[PDB]
Amino acid sequence: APATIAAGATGELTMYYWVPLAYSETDLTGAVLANVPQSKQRLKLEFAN
Amino acid sequence: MALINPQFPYAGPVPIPGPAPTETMPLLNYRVEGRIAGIQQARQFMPFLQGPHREVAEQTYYAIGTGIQMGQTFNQPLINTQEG
Repeated sequence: APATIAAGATGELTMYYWVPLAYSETDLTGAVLANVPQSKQRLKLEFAN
Repeated sequence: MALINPQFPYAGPVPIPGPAPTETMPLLNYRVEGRIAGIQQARQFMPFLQGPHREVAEQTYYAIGTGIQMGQTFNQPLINTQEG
């Protein structure tokens, strides 16, 4: 992210998130076995405006 | 041969709206008696002959006679008087 966007300038932001389901890569606590033919998962994402 | 999900299992089928049950049952279609109509002719004026044909032609013959056989006037040899 640019630390300062001047009058007239344009800045480009980049950001990564990890939304966890399991606890870690060696601990499967909280993981979801998604082999469901009739129901779907949902990931609601609400962004800045 | 599907594997049962133990975390998200499902049950058997529930009742749903149906397609008006008599409208999936047909009638049994009721045949009347029939007839191959008309009086059939016994024979047909066919466009091709119904018999065998021959691939090659063979020459045929008939015997003839010659005639009354006549005599002849031969030229006769000379006498063998130890010159011959």
